[PDB]
Amino acid sequence: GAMAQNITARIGEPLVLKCKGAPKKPPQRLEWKLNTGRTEAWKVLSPQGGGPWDSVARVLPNGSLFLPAVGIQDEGIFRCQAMNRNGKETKSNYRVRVYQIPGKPEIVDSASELTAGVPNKVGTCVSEGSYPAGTLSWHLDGKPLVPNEKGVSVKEQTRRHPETGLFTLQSELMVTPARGGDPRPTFSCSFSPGLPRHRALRTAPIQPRVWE
Amino acid sequence: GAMAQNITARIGEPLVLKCKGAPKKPPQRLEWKLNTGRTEAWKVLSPQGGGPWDSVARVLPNGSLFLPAVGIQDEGIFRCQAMNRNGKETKSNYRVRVYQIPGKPEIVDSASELTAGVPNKVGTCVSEGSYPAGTLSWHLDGKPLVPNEKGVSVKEQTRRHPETGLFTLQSELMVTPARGGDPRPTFSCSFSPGLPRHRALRTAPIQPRVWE
Amino acid sequence: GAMAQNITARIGEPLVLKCKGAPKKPPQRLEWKLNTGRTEAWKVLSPQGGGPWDSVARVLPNGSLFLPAVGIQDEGIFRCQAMNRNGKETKSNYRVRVYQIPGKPEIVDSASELTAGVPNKVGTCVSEGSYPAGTLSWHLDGKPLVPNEKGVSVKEQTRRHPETGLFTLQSELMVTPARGGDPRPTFSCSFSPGLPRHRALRTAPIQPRVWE
Amino acid sequence: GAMAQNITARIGEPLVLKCKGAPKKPPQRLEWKLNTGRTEAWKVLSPQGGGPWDSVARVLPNGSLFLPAVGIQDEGIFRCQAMNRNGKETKSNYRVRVYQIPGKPEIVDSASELTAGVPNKVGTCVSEGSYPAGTLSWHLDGKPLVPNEKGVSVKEQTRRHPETGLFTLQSELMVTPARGGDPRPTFSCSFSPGLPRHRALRTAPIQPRVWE
Ligand SMILES: O=C(O)c1ccc(Oc2cccc(COc3cccc(-c4c(C(=O)O)[nH]c5ccccc45)c3)c2)cc1
Ligand SMILES: O=C(O)c1ccc(Oc2cccc(COc3cccc(-c4c(C(=O)O)[nH]c5ccccc45)c3)c2)cc1
Ligand SMILES: O=C(O)c1ccc(Oc2cccc(COc3cccc(-c4c(C(=O)O)[nH]c5ccccc45)c3)c2)cc1
Ligand SMILES: O=C(O)c1ccc(Oc2cccc(COc3cccc(-c4c(C(=O)O)[nH]c5ccccc45)c3)c2)cc1
Ligand SMILES: O=C(O)c1ccc(Oc2cccc(COc3cccc(-c4c(C(=O)O)[nH]c5ccccc45)c3)c2)cc1
Ligand SMILES: O=C(O)c1ccc(Oc2cccc(COc3cccc(-c4c(C(=O)O)[nH]c5ccccc45)c3)c2)cc1
Ligand SMILES: O=C(O)c1ccc(Oc2cccc(COc3cccc(-c4c(C(=O)O)[nH]c5ccccc45)c3)c2)cc1
Ligand SMILES: O=C(O)c1ccc(Oc2cccc(COc3cccc(-c4c(C(=O)O)[nH]c5ccccc45)c3)c2)cc1
Ligand SMILES: [Cl-]
Ligand SMILES: [Cl-]
Ligand SMILES: [Cl-]
Ligand SMILES: [Cl-]
Repeated sequence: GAMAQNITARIGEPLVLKCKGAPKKPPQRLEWKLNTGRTEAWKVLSPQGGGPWDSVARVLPNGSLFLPAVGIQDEGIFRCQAMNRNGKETKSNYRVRVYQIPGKPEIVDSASELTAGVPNKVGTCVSEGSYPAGTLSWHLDGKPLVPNEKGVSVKEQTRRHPETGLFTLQSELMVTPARGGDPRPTFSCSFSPGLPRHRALRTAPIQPRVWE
Repeated sequence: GAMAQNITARIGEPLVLKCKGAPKKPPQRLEWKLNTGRTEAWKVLSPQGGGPWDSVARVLPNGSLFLPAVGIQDEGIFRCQAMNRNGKETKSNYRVRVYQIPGKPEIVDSASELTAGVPNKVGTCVSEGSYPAGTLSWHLDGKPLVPNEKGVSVKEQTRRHPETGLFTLQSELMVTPARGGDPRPTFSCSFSPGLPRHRALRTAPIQPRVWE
Repeated sequence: GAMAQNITARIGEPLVLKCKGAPKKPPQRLEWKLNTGRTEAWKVLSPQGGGPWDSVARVLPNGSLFLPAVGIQDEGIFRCQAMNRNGKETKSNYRVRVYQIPGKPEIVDSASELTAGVPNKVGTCVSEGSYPAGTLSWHLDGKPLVPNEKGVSVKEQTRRHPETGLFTLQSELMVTPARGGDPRPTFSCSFSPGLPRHRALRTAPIQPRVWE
Repeated sequence: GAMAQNITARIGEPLVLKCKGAPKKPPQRLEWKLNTGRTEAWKVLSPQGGGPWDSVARVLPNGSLFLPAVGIQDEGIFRCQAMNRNGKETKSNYRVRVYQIPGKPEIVDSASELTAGVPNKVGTCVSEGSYPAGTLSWHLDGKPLVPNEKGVSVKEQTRRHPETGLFTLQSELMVTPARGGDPRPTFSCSFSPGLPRHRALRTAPIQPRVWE
């Protein structure tokens, strides 16, 4: 596509997109075009508005485009073209990516006892309500545990909420503790969001006992 | 995929899918699995049910799966595996395709006068509310008009309703009437549904006058 | 989207799209934009060309866009904007839909004997190499057989070729012949293409014997 | 979906997926099923193989599934079900995610001079050949620069190679340097892969002069 301003918009929240170059108040020669999950290719929106699109995205007095409550289908591209009172045309180009933050992740079915030298189920980490899916990962004593290295194995599951579309992730950790190791290790699980710069979320630790 | 029974399900209507081989009433060893626009790959549904899926698809006393109001995202594959009281396992495999019937098509901006030997805009046909999109076509004196043959031009547009997903189609017809032709031709437009065996819908005719 | 000329382009064949309004030969102020399965949103192509796109779509001396061999990923929208020597701007807007014609359909595993009053497997119809998928249907004595009416049942299967993407369809017909019926019925199967105005293809008939 | 082992497979490289529980050499009662970008829902692959799938994915003597050169369309789910010589059934479930590493990122059009207190174009960072797309970000003196905080502006562009599908990313940085700031700041750009635990790639720094 073209160069654009990246916009990250949280599901359910309003979004206001600026029409660069527009007169501050009507009358305004401006047009918005958007290609999102709602549209077949580009849809043009005008200041007068009208129709079912009024429920979804409407042009404000100052020419900005307003969505009262962003949803997954609003992901896409939003563009404005305006003329000011002199006649200079100005373009605005936005790439809108939608997200939701899940609840704090939780560990379920955690083991209280591990045996060294054999594979053990440590626990299952669960995260509910993310978009995009994101990923879960495990840590041992503040260091990331890497699947398929050093007796670590992980299995993963992804489900979607049937009405909201939001993701639930599950991650099952097994480890083979090394003989003569730490007898009270500390494990935890973290959720890493899909979009850049969004913060990770972490579970409470679990501290099994390891038997030599 | 595998062999399946094709099911066509109208948007907004209920759908009941039979679990072949299931005992007529509980207790029943049966499981439904579905992969639709709602799911990440396969989702398993059990007779006890539970959770958010209860709002969408639930197993009936006789083991059938019930959706109170089908939507676009229920398109996909629905399977049942049952054991009867003896131990015979029986599979059910359904490919569910969703549709909606648009309103009767309408011609707008129809021409009252055509000039022979030059291109004329005859009219614009509009169909609102279909799924899948379907197509519009034009007829002249009960015979199909073929675009880019014999001085016929057609342009087409597709839009989607922002909340329902249903399609609105527009088709603009231009013709160059042949000299010495019928002076009161009869044009009409038809909507052809996307799914097989669904009936076409037709507009009222228009009867312009052609000037030699 | 906007009004456009519909273009149907057969896979593997060349496609030439006209840039309306362009000067017949260089120099030409024209630009092509396309959004297809190959692109992230819109890609701009210029007369000078250059790069990997030269292998796929290149601007001709007369300003038309040339694709030497259309593929499934060329489905999408293709637009031109040209200025003539005076300064009139002219737009060209094309919606390109790709297709392939399968081989003639064939019936396999046809039954030689049917018993009246009980369900019988009549045969399996197979079509290989279509795009879009299209559909198969059955006929009895030159009339369409409707699944789930009058002792008819059909099961269907769709597969894709792993490298070409083209569809293979299979359709299994079972019928319960009515007692005292025609003792040498004639069945056949037809492939119906997905795009409008494309012709159906039909199998050779089969003529089982029916036993009262 | 179900619990699965996550597999990350580099485009163009071979992939071997183990059929857990299978006998070490024929005869083997095992079956692979896969749902990927190549398939319409599930495709079953058998030890005898055969057909066009032999070019893509074939079962080895030890029952593993072998793809000689993974492509984007092999993303998806791969399952095995085996019985050993005793009769024990064993399942294998793999979620295969494909990737490619881009070339080292490069800064182009870098500025030699910045003026403090006014917006300046610092440069454009480009990354070629990634899958999935991944993201670019900017750093100032070893700290991440956050768009739309403290006089920082970023615009982004994504394109796809028309034949390979791989992504090229561009990121244009503008900054308003703070008065009385460091007169020789150090900027750099980093590519962050889409999949977890894959390493970032970083550009050589640029060191413009800032004029008070
Ligand atoms: O679900 C729904 O129904 C729904 C959705 C969104 C929504 O919020 C809004 C979102 C955007 C904008 C607004 C104000 O728009 C207005 C109100 C009054 C005049 C105008 C308008 C102005 C001018 O602005 O003076 N110049 C114009 C020039 C040409 C044509 C129209 C205008 C715009 C309200 C409200 C309801
Ligand atoms: O911060 C920003 O907003 C921003 C960031 C980067 C940026 O680079 C670009 C420079 C030139 C072109 C482009 C893509 O084409 C664009 C972008 C925006 C509006 C339009 C546009 C055009 C028309 O042009 O025909 N008609 C329109 C009618 C209605 C609404 C929009 C348009 C086309 C992108 C432009 C703005
Ligand atoms: O507005 C909408 O679209 C919407 C409407 C309703 C809604 O909740 C439902 C969702 C799905 C299906 C249904 C009903 O089928 C149902 C639902 C629940 C139980 C039964 C049922 C009854 C009995 O009913 O006595 N005995 C049972 C015994 C065994 C198993 C089931 C039942 C039948 C209700 C969710 C959304
Ligand atoms: O009219 C019909 O319903 C019908 C039409 C054609 C037809 O051909 C087929 C024959 C065999 C297999 C298939 C696909 O696999 C299927 C089909 C249905 C259920 C299952 C299944 C299996 C499991 O098998 O492991 N576990 C399950 C657990 C829960 C729910 C379903 C299944 C697998 C299709 C079968 C039924
Ligand atoms: O796979 C591949 O590599 C491949 C793909 C497609 C292909 O066929 C073609 C497809 C389209 C066009 C052509 C001629 O283009 C040409 C040849 C010579 C000059 C120009 C050209 C002309 C002018 O035309 O005089 N004015 C121009 C004005 C500005 C910039 C360039 C030109 C165009 C060849 C050939 C190879
Ligand atoms: O037969 C036909 O070709 C045809 C059929 C219907 C038809 O209706 C339309 C009327 C107006 C607008 C539209 C969509 O927008 C279009 C259509 C075509 C080119 C452009 C365009 C614009 C720009 O406009 O900024 N810049 C461009 C730069 C490069 C290449 C194309 C464009 C925009 C469609 C137009 C032509
Ligand atoms: O350019 C490409 O991407 C491309 C490359 C190669 C190609 O054909 C192949 C496709 C998939 C896999 C392979 C090999 O694994 C294979 C293939 C065939 C047989 C065997 C094999 C051998 C034995 O080999 O002795 N004994 C066997 C005994 C039992 C089962 C298999 C084998 C191993 C070859 C298709 C495309
Ligand atoms: O490390 C691993 O491999 C692994 C990780 C997690 C894991 O959890 C699961 C436990 C049970 C079920 C599942 C999903 O269903 C699966 C998984 C694998 C094969 C099958 C399967 C079935 C059939 O079952 O009818 N027929 C088949 C025929 C051919 C090929 C595969 C199957 C079904 C997942 C299983 C294995
Ligand atoms: Cl799910
Ligand atoms: Cl639309
Ligand atoms: Cl397939
Ligand atoms: Cl692109």
